[PDB]
Amino acid sequence: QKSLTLIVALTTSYGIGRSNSLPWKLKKEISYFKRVTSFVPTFDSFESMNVVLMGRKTWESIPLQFRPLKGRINVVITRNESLDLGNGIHSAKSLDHALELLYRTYGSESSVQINRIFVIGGAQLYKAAMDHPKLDRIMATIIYKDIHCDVFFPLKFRDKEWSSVWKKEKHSDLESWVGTKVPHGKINEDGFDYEFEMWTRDL
Ligand SMILES: NC(=O)C1=CN([C@@H]2O[C@H](COP(=O)(O)OP(=O)(O)OC[C@H]3O[C@@H](n4cnc5c(N)ncnc54)[C@H](OP(=O)(O)O)[C@@H]3O)[C@@H](O)[C@H]2O)C=CC1
Ligand SMILES: Nc1nc(N)c2nc(CN3c4ccccc4C=Cc4ccccc43)cnc2n1
Repeated sequence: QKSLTLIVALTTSYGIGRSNSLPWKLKKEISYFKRVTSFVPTFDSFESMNVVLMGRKTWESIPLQFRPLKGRINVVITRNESLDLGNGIHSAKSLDHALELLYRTYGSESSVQINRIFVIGGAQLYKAAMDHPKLDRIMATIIYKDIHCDVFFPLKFRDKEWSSVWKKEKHSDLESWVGTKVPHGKINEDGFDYEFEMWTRDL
């Protein structure tokens, strides 16, 4: 069971969504998201691919022109065996089942190898990922504007109460893990000030 990575864009009040949608239109954040979930270190095996895990509500909210996230192995978690109708859209009862589907489906008899696993969201899938003993990384984008949302991140990993578990890494570590250079400091895109951060937990 490889390490799990959580990627999220949230306000300072931990808000992450409004009405099954995003209360903001950031063009530079979305590019970060894609490169991060799509990047694979050269040294790893040649047929290495990434996986993005997502909840059901998060998958139905992505416009058909966008989903499924290309260049990545897509898995939808659902406590319901319903029709996904995909080009191979895997679905599992939980994080642990999803990981089991991957290892079984992708391995020796595969011409496709699993690289990094990303939990791309959904409040409910976040809490599950936060409770999992394998999550160890959190790629966070902080919107410095207390926008009005109605969906929030479960754990306040940036507050004091958790400061002994979650440690924010320097930007040099944030860039190396991503293999490329990324904007250091605030970024003001259309009256929004946000920045990238990477937090690591001890296992
Ligand atoms: N800003 C950001 O970074 C992100 C924001 N979002 C936002 O999140 C909101 C969607 O709401 P939310 O309901 O929280 O979305 P979720 O992605 O958490 O989806 C929840 C649904 O996913 C399945 N699911 C979730 N957790 C589990 C679990 N632990 N075990 C098994 N199955 C599970 C369910 O199946 P079932 O339906 O069958 O019960 C459940 O109804 C939207 O506003 C969306 O835009 C999403 C991703 C990123
Ligand atoms: N850093 C980071 N982390 C995330 N988890 C993340 N989630 C999203 C969510 N969004 C959604 C969500 C709800 C409604 C619309 C919509 C539109 C487009 C897309 C496209 C691809 C993936 C998500 C998504 C956006 N930006 C993110 N940034």
